[PDB]
Amino acid sequence: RTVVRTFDFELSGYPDETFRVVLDSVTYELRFMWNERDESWFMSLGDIGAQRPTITSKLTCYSDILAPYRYLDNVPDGNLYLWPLGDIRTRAGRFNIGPLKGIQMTYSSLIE
Amino acid sequence: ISPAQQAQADKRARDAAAAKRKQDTEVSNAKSREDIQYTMFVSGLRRGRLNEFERKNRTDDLAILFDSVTTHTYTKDYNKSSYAVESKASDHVTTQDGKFTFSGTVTDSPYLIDPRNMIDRDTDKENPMLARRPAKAIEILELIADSHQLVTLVTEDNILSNYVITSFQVDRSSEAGSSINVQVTLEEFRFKRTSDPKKAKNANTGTKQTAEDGAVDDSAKQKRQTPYIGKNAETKERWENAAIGTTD
Amino acid sequence: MRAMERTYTLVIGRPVVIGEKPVNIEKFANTSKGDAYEIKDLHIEFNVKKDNSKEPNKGYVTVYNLSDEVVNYLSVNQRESLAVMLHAGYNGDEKLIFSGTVEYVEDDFPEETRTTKFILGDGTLNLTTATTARSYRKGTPVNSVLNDLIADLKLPKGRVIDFGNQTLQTSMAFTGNASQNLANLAKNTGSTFSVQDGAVYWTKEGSRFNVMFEISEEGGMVGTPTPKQPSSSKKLIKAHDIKEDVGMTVSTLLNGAILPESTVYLNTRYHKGFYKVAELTHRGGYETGDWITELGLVETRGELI
Amino acid sequence: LKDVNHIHPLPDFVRGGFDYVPSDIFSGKENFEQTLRILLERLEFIDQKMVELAELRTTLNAEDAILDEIGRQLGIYRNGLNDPEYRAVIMILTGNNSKSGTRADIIATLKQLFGEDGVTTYKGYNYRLDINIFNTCMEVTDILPEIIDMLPLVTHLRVVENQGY
Amino acid sequence: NYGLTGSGFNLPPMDDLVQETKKTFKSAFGEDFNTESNSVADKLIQIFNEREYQLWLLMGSVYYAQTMQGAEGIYLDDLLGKRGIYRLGKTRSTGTVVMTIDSSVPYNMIYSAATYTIDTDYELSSDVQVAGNIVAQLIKGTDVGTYRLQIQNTTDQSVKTLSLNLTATSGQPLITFFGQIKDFIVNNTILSNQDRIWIDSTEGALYIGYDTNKIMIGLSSRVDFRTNPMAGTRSISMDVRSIEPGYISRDVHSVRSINPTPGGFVDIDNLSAFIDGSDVESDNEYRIRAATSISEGKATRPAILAALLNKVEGIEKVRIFNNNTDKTNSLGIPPYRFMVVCYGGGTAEISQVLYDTIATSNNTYGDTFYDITTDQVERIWHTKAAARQLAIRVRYRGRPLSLTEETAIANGLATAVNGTMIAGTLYNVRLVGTVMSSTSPDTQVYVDIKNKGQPDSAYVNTDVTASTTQVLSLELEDVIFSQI
Amino acid sequence: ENYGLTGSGFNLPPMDDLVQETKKTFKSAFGEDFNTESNSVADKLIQI
Amino acid sequence: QFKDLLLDPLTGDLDFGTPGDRGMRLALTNQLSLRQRLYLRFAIWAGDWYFDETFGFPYRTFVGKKTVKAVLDGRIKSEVRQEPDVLQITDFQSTMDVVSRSYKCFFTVVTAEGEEISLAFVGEDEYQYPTPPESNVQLCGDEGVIINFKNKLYYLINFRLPK
Repeated sequence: RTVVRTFDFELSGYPDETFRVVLDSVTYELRFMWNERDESWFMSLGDIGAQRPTITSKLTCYSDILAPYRYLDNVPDGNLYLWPLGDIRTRAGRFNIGPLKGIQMTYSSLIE
Repeated sequence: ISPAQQAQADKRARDAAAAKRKQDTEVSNAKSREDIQYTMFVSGLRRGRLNEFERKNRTDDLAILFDSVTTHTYTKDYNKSSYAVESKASDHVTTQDGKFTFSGTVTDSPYLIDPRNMIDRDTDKENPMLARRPAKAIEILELIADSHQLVTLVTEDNILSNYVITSFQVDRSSEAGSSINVQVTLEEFRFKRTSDPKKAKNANTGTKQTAEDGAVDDSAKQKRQTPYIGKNAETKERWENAAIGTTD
Repeated sequence: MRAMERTYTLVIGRPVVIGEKPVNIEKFANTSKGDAYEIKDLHIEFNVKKDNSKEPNKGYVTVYNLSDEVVNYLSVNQRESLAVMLHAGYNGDEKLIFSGTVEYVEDDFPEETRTTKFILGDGTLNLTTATTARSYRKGTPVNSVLNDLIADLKLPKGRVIDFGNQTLQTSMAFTGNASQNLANLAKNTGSTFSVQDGAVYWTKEGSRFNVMFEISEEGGMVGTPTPKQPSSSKKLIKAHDIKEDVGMTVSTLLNGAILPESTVYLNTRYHKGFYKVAELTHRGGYETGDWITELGLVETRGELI
Repeated sequence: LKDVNHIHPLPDFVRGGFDYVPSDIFSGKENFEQTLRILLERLEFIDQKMVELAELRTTLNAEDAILDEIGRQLGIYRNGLNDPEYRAVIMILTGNNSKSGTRADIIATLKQLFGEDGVTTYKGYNYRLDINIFNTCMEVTDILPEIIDMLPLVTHLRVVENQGY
Repeated sequence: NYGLTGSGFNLPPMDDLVQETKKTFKSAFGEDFNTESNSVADKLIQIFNEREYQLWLLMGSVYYAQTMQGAEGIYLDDLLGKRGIYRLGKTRSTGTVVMTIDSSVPYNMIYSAATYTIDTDYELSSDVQVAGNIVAQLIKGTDVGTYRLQIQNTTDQSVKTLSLNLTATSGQPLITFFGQIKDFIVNNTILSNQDRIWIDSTEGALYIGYDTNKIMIGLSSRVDFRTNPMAGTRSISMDVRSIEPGYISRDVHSVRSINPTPGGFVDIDNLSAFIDGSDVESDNEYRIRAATSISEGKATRPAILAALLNKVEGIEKVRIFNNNTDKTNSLGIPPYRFMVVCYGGGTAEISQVLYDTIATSNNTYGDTFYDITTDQVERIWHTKAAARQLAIRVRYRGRPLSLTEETAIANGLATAVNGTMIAGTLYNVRLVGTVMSSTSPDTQVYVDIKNKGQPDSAYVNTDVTASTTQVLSLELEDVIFSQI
Repeated sequence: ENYGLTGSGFNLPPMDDLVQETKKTFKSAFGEDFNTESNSVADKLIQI
Repeated sequence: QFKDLLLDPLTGDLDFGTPGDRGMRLALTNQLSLRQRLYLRFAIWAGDWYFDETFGFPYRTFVGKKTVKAVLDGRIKSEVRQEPDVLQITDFQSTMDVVSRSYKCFFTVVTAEGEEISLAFVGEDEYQYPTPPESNVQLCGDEGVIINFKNKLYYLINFRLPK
């Protein structure tokens, strides 16, 4: 399953960010919510103007977020991962997500 | 021409360019910190306004006092439809922004040098004219106007807030030598991250593309990939290339 | 303490080349040198209208006192279609507001001030040259015809509402520009087709999508809403009934995160309810002028797709 | 310096919220406090049980009434096993999926069932292997079937159990 | 809307709950009820509401605790525990060090394990004896008399002796003496060693286990070697581990001291990076290890073949044989014991690798053994192939080859050293191809092969096959050419 | 000296070695008691 | 919080450290960073650094010329405020001697201290991942539960008897 890096993300730290992104020539809308007690980011994925999000999950490092969901016509077939740029023991935080902040959220697409 | 002039034109360009780096930099940082709050005391002081003048420190709530203020005026405006209304239809009126203007003076021979005034931050006690006070005031005045600070005015009767400076004038006429006459004009401002999640509200950022010069944006601009610092190259290496691949 | 001041950015990239896959204006931003020609602190006047129809969305721009190098780079490529993106916001962020190709460019420099002009088209090249040649027999499912024609158009699919188990009643043939053929299928099946900021949108008339936007005095509204007819003419009526026929108008501070096919909620003191969007117009004067957006709303009477 | 597991009862939940009384306006009135305390203390009970709903579902502490559900997902049925050893078999079978039956490996799996010094293993020339038990804490006959499974395809095994050396 | 839906678990903000409960209160007492700012009911309801925000957040956290993503801490173990993977605890760093010793330190002296510390956090792995652990030697200048030389054969276990006289302290006699010592050593151990020992005639010194730049790189393996007149400076290899478990790392040339200095000590340094110790295993590397478990193969013939080639400072060749039917078979083997043949892998270091063998697989056959502690201690067996050198003669018709042009041909026949144990057949046609390849293009060519020392009548053209425990070998100086 | 064109061919030094003598010579100017271990600020600079 | 290589306040060379802990150090505390940021800003004469003609201080304007003390103090006091993290300047004693023609001023600057935002790039981690159990403790219990109970009983027997 050859895959190539094709997109990177950044977060400003606002607890209720929402924006639209284009992946594999298809367009999706994303929502990020910050959880206080669990100090983690909650990601919701869905179609543009959809009544409810298609997928909701909790973000973690080195875990394949989309693994159990590559069976729907509206879910990207690529790979979405979070891995750190600094010390390997650093876990995902609020302000430490970005191309140079410490954590590299990235999307990669299979070659077809 | 000769090389001697090329070594002279550079000096003309270098020194002139250095001027923007000084003035242009100061305004940039002055806008990059919103903690500071400027205030102006036009009259008011001795009729019990001292109660709030003493609150002003020397680091956050800077205060400005002029050596003398001659006149200050406050005005508001409204407008209405010039055609007969259909009848009650009392909504045919609008409110404009209130204006405030005053005239003042700064002198080389001050009578009161209270250090709390930000004009007198580091003015000499015994030689006021060598301190060059009028030059101190102008340097302060341009910075406040240029950075677009929301100034607060303390006046005889009322207190006004969220006022921005739109114009001011300075002159040194033959009469009243060793002093400068100053005029200012202000108008209202109907103004309407690290934040508590409980106060957060759903926001939007529109469509977004690849963010910042990353490992993928570098390829788009033909920049060479940033080498990885070898803090550890045994664990991630087997997994990084297999799962994330490389931009190519 | 600061004020609330405007900000913007304008980017110019490589010529756009259509190939054998969907076109994305994003990937053409970088120039051969790498970083693109960015213009930030120069007085700019622009007008960008958007709609849901066959025609592409077009926007106009004007820039004063450009450097000679940038103008030279546009004197060249006058045979080619440079990619351009525009951003706007308030001193803390800038939302994408338009993306397309430079259809026209001219320079006039009388004495004191040069004034560059632009005319930009949202996918004009694809919508006006994508030929097709297709046919189908009696019994073919209509849902297959729709997907076949869109793939020909070579644009990303923003959103589509399939027809279900609909089937063709008569043999069909399609030629010429693909966009024209699709716009004809719209009339006979009650569907709206319109490309916008590179995204293909296929929806059904009368119906609408949640409250993706709320308008109120807190949301920077400008004046009260007023009722305005959505068309410059009236149609004869039996008095499909589901079609449009009513609307309203609203104005708001510039906000690029809105599209013609979206849905908005209107929280005012007189008018309250949900509406579709039908038209957008973005205006802007950096040093002097408005920085607002105008929305033309249309009432809905269909199902909540 | 901090625990990674954030699922814990909220420390001093009750005194919080009371901290949001604006300026001690009602404090010391003994009529509003009781009304507020009675309502808040109800959330205490619910807040506490939120943990056990997650803590108790782990295989380490799961009780037999629900441990069967965990085993059911893995195909390991109770049969006649009792709770203390039913936990053991679940661990043993699951751990078998990443094993190779080496001498060092076999010692590791037996290590979890008999403490540190409770087990030893002799080896023989012709496929002979021996297992010795010194400090068994559970009845072994029912555990025996699994003890065969994690051994090479051709092992020849003897089992002897005794208390102490 | 915010609770359980068809796409996972969501989170509500505070304001939505506030508005919902305020609407409920409004309905309770009509539209006239006040609920903003100044209402006592407002102060009760808002204070009450914020707490259930915590409950909702905690509940949302609980749900993801049983999913491939979101698991943390103790809960993470249960998820990956189903697949038989457990976190690693505290670990102790491991490594090896070498030190030079003065000429006067006797061979039989043994260092006490529990009376030294390398540095602030390192100590001897176990007891160490000087004899049998020499890795490199330097002899120079000051050394007339009679000298004895001893060496333990690396294939057999018979000690060999040599006798020589140093009639002169410099010059061609000294050069010849050094060359004789070189020939003595190279005939044992492995041919790769000869590449790492030479004589610097300009200085009249002998270097053992160094490179052309005079850097101690060490021989191919620890050995025993002695001279009755203890000349030069000797170097030995020690095994070192950290005192307490934790995190610690050392570089290729870091170690520099010993606290209690032993008499005759000269210097000490590293040869390669240590296997650094680690603290308690973290979640990220735990997931990474869980992901890369596919390549973790063991207890299979391909697995054991791969493991040996990637876990030994050597082991140029390896082959295995099987006998599992009630009898010793043609090849001398017990009924149910494997056979492993290696080349240049040492004894102790390779023995440790053999713990990947299937449990209950007896294996344990060969000519050399070693004991490894598991706890119980067990013995394993193996053998080392006995190299057999060939003599090759080349004859051809054409222009005479010039000196230094035969180097390419000689090194070209290095392929002869790539034959496999037993199943090694020269296929002289291959040699003819090679000799005609490592040269400029362009009449006739022939190759003759015979065992070293045989008379010229032994030259033949038929291909040769290695014995059961023999492996082909060839030296550059054993090549000759003839024009025809 | 063993780097570059040499008549017998062309020799290229690997990444690891160049660090080794750079640290060695760099260490020579300040003595052994000079931290150069992994993740140290000095080592990070040398790698770049 | 601007990070940079630490400069020794006493000598001007890099602060390699004491002989017991020789190495390299980064400026972490805002005080140390600001000190060197002012030192370099004042030590480099204007225009003398290539790659940046606008950096430095124009000493040539004043040195060697008949100058007014008041003008110099303004420029000295202005260059300081170019840093974005300077709160204020407390005092300023500018004095000039005409005999030796020397000029020497004194003043101090006040700056606050900030937080570290993220520790990912510096050294350590703040979490406390758990430790795996040892031996058959997990499947059969732990002895410490007995030891703690025995200690509680012993201490309670100690408490009741007066002492």
